[PDB]
Amino acid sequence: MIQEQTMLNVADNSGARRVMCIKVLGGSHRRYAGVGDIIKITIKEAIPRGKVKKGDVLKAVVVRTKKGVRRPDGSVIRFDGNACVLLNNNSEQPIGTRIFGPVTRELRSEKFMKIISLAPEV
Amino acid sequence: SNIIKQLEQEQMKQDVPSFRPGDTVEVKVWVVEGSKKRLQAFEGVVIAIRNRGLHSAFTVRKISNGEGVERVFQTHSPVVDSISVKRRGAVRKAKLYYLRERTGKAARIKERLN
Amino acid sequence: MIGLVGKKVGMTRIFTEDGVSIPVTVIEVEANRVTQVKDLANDGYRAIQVTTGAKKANRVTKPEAGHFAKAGVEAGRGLWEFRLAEGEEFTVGQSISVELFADVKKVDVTGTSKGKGFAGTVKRWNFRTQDATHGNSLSHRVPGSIGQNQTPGKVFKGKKMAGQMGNERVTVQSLDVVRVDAERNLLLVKGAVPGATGSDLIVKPAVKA
Amino acid sequence: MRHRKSGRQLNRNSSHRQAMFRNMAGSLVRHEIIKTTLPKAKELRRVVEPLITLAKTDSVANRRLAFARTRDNEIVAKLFNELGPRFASRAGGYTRILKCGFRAGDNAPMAYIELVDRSE
Amino acid sequence: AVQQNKPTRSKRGMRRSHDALTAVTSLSVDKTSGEKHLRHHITADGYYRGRKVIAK
Amino acid sequence: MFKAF
RNA sequence: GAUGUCGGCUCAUCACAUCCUGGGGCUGAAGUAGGUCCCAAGGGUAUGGCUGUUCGCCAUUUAAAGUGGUACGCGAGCUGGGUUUAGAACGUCGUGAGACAGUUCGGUCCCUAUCUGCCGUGGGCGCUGGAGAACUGAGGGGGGCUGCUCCUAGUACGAGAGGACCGGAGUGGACGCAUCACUGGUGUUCGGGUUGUCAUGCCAAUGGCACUGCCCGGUAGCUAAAUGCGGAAGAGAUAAGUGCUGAAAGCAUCUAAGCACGAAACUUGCCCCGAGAUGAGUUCUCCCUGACCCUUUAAGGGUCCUGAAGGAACGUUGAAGACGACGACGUUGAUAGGCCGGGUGUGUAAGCGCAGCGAUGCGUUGAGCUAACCGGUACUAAUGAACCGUGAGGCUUAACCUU
RNA sequence: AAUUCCUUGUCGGGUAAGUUCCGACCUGCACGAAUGGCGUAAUGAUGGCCAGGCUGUCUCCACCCGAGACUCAGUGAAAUU
RNA sequence: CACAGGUGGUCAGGUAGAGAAUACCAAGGCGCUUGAGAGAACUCGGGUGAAGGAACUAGGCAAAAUGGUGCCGUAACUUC
RNA sequence: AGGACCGAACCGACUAAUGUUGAAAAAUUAGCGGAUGACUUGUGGCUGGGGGUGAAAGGCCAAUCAAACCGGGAGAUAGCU
Ligand SMILES: [Mg+2]
Ligand SMILES: [Mg+2]
Ligand SMILES: [Mg+2]
Ligand SMILES: [Mg+2]
Ligand SMILES: [Mg+2]
Ligand SMILES: [Mg+2]
Ligand SMILES: [Mg+2]
Ligand SMILES: [Mg+2]
Ligand SMILES: [Mg+2]
Ligand SMILES: [Mg+2]
Ligand SMILES: [Mg+2]
Ligand SMILES: [Mg+2]
Ligand SMILES: [Mg+2]
Ligand SMILES: [Mg+2]
Ligand SMILES: [Mg+2]
Ligand SMILES: [Mg+2]
Ligand SMILES: [Mg+2]
Ligand SMILES: [Mg+2]
Ligand SMILES: [Mg+2]
Ligand SMILES: [Mg+2]
Ligand SMILES: [Mg+2]
Ligand SMILES: [Mg+2]
Ligand SMILES: [Mg+2]
Ligand SMILES: [Mg+2]
Ligand SMILES: [Mg+2]
Ligand SMILES: [Mg+2]
Ligand SMILES: [Mg+2]
Ligand SMILES: [Mg+2]
Ligand SMILES: [Mg+2]
Ligand SMILES: [Mg+2]
Ligand SMILES: [Mg+2]
Ligand SMILES: [Mg+2]
Ligand SMILES: [Mg+2]
Repeated sequence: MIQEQTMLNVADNSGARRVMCIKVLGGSHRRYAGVGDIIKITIKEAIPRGKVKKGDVLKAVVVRTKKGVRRPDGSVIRFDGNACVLLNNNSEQPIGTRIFGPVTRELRSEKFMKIISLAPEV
Repeated sequence: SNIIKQLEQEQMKQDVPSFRPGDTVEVKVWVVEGSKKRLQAFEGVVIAIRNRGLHSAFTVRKISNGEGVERVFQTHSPVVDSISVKRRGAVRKAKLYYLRERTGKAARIKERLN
Repeated sequence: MIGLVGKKVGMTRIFTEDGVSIPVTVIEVEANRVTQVKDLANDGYRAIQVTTGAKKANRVTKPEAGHFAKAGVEAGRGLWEFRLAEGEEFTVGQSISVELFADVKKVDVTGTSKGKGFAGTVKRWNFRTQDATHGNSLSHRVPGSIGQNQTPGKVFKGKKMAGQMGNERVTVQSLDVVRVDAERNLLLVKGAVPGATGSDLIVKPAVKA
Repeated sequence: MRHRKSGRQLNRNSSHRQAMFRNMAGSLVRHEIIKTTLPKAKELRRVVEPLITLAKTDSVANRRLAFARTRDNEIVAKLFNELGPRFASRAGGYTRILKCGFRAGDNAPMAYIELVDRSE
Repeated sequence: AVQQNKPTRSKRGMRRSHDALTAVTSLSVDKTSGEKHLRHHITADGYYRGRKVIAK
Repeated sequence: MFKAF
């Protein structure tokens, strides 16, 4: 469950360290963004000489959440923190060339094949 | 509730091994990637177990690639193929939620040498 | 189409080879005996009245006992009626089992919902609560305004207000029939249904189709 | 809501409620018949009767358990020495409640609660 | 918060129409003691269902 | 007592 | 001899001069996407930064973030930031007291609801013998939103770029209903750890108090963040509109006669209430088959005998409940408690022994304890009765059964 | 600016977005030198603004423990009319 | 008013504590002059909370949070 | 040493909630300020109404203050209701 003002870590090497969600896209009065949901974010902290800079407004896909993900059999997968992967604003493609930490299988879609291929785990 | 008991009983797994909280358990879970089926291992520390007959479940915690992960396995679900106890831990509590605040040396669990 | 009267045994989980978990409500549908048949010439509509279960004969009233004796049936928990279609026909004393739904994929389940008693507007109508701080005085979850001053000078009919919640007839539509087990008089339907465990339940084929 | 809940609050807090029944339980054991309000008598069954069952088998651990729930060695001795042996054959239902009208002071409904084997 | 007109004798009477008390339907008689008592209640001298449950 | 200046 | 302001909050309701969705006519309408006009009010019709602000600007969304009425809706519902009491200061005006839709800092928001209205829930009586059930449905209410992806099809169209109508499928947002099987919350009524102190003679072991002393977990129940379902198809009559045939008016003409099509509007379809529907309905069972007496001799009154079906009361109670009500049960009995077994939760009790100087560890031992849960069991309490309710049910006419 | 009407002046900083805030400019409607001017360490239940921590303030409320509300018995008001 | 108000001196036990704070107690004195049930909305006083963490609001109002001893260490600006 | 520091008694009254026919005609609860001083407090005394007193709010002078209270002029006057 990611809302506005939620702080998320960055699971890619795009240069951003943590970001602020400023809008949950995909509907009207939509308030929760789970794993695999595109969110509009603003970079709050970034490393120097990165490909993104503080204050940039982009969009990202949630890949890990504390609330976890529900499986068809009822099993739940949870993570110690919330993470997201920054995506190009126009083409919605990942900016970083690597993915950090485990990834969840709800991203098994045509547009997120890049993330899974680079995912260290599943 | 005799009817409910019988309905659940006929679909309970009989090969479930005996394990306790603090035990390092490796679980084989069926995973499908396209048409082909596959097995992947999720090894971690059992931090919580609920016994509810067919609805029994247990929580396994592990640190993968620097990120802590917790999986709540439905023990009787066909998705989980097998359960194996790699190590036996000695703890005084049924639930080990306090391990969420610890890592590295502080998260060590003493082995149970009965 | 005709339905049957069952009892809510409870809720249960059904596993499948593919690894999916199906939440199912277990409904016990014993033999439904036809106690009376309604005819157009005599009653003005076509329907069958059926009874299910059994009750102690000591507490059966004389007029109730006489009605069951007419159809040669043992007194049940109660009496329910089902409307008949054009081709349907039944006879007094006939027994209908859970196999009727063997060829049915979706069903309609109706029953009395759990009684919440006197409920406030927040619970009953999902009214938004007012500020818990910032000067609020004894108005944290009160309904608030209920009118528009002199022009109407009244409260309109149907205004949402606190009152009795639940304990009323409720119908849930298009519930999948996971399994029909005739040998034990059981009917497993995906999802939850109104009422607490052991409450009377009426199951009909899905009218919505 | 109060669905499938047990235990009367009796317009008291948990600490006061627990202490009151501890005293009342000892009174019923000390005096085999006592007079109290009907709702209080109904709750007293769920406290005194388990003590009698606990006294069915005599042991140091059981006596200490009885002491922790009564905090009066006189009652503990009474339960294990007399009440326990007397109710050795009864499968529950060690107490009986009889209604005795209403209290004059506040019109509260009153009822006697007594051990079933008070006959002498 | 307060009335704009004085309610009448009539309005007071109708409100009190539901205030009437109901007398006890009947008093049970002990099988042996023979005196009247409330049903499911002991008698004056401690009898109930024919047994002297209370000594006094 | 409210006021309307 | 008082009708309390702006804005916010909560809760709304109506209009249609329609913002989105729906149906159309023109288009300087190729397609996609627009422009303009007509019909349409069923549903839906952003979160934030700044500001007391409405407004407005800006950021990012959305199918769209409609315009208005309702005392510029709503303070006996909340707020009191702005204006508009008394304090104080700035600029400014005045010799001065003081003044300023100039600006600054601070500054008591009372009311237990009689009536109307509304949301719930009962009592009485009626419905023409009484009683127990199941119904018909006049009428009324609820519900009516919509995105994206895929196929059709890279087809129609277009030089290209670009890119469909019409029909299908899948999966979402918001909203609504139900429920706890699952994932979780709560769980001061279940276990365990621990600080200070007091007490049970003391050790050991326990209890009281300190917010449940502070904490860690947790049964049932309730519950959402949890997981099931819902909006519709179809039908009838239509709006704008498009037509067929066709005269008045030899032609033409959708219209005058006569036919056809046509939208989230309308009447139905789906869900709930519903015979106080006084127009009080229908169907099926159950119960009552005695004496007399009086005159104001009539739907008359009264005594005796009788007390049915059924109801109520009382008692044990409920996943029913403010109280009523409603459901279960009362010995020919599992209604509640206890009891027995089991399952849960907590996590190896106490006692004793063994190691250690000791704290402590180990064995007995996954032990002990275990609330509301599950399957059982008359051990306790649900009494033999009393009480209410009667004794064949008006007149008139019609059609039958008849003598 | 406790002073600026025009005015949310203009530029810069902070924010994804700042009528407030900070820095600067001077076009001071209508600052100004003991009815004191400009600075100032420390101090302030003082005014404005930002950040970390923190959380039911909020998204969006859920459950629980108590005192009322509700029922019974006793006593028994009030404004208003 | 048998009113949660106001009213100056003197006496000053135990354990923990720096303490006349605070907690539990001694001597001593009390349970506050309506009770009994129920366990609805709502109000009051509190406890807990998934994910987020000021998005609330005129304003972080209120809550939450920090909290003690030693020792290490501690910037600008300073009238030192 | 200190109108020094932290903090009870003690003296104050910044915030919130409750209460507002209140328990109370100004309080309660949780926080809050000072707490060796321009401190606080007991008993007694002095200042009297166009006067007192006032670290100055037109504050206070017996629940009354832009001129106290009591009695009198007095049946002031009222083109008003
Ligand atoms: Mg107030
Ligand atoms: Mg409040
Ligand atoms: Mg009003
Ligand atoms: Mg009118
Ligand atoms: Mg009480
Ligand atoms: Mg306590
Ligand atoms: Mg007037
Ligand atoms: Mg319609
Ligand atoms: Mg706005
Ligand atoms: Mg207005
Ligand atoms: Mg103000
Ligand atoms: Mg002034
Ligand atoms: Mg003015
Ligand atoms: Mg000891
Ligand atoms: Mg801010
Ligand atoms: Mg400036
Ligand atoms: Mg000046
Ligand atoms: Mg000061
Ligand atoms: Mg009373
Ligand atoms: Mg008193
Ligand atoms: Mg003290
Ligand atoms: Mg309560
Ligand atoms: Mg939380
Ligand atoms: Mg806001
Ligand atoms: Mg605060
Ligand atoms: Mg606090
Ligand atoms: Mg000092
Ligand atoms: Mg105070
Ligand atoms: Mg101090
Ligand atoms: Mg002044
Ligand atoms: Mg005074
Ligand atoms: Mg004169
Ligand atoms: Mg005069």
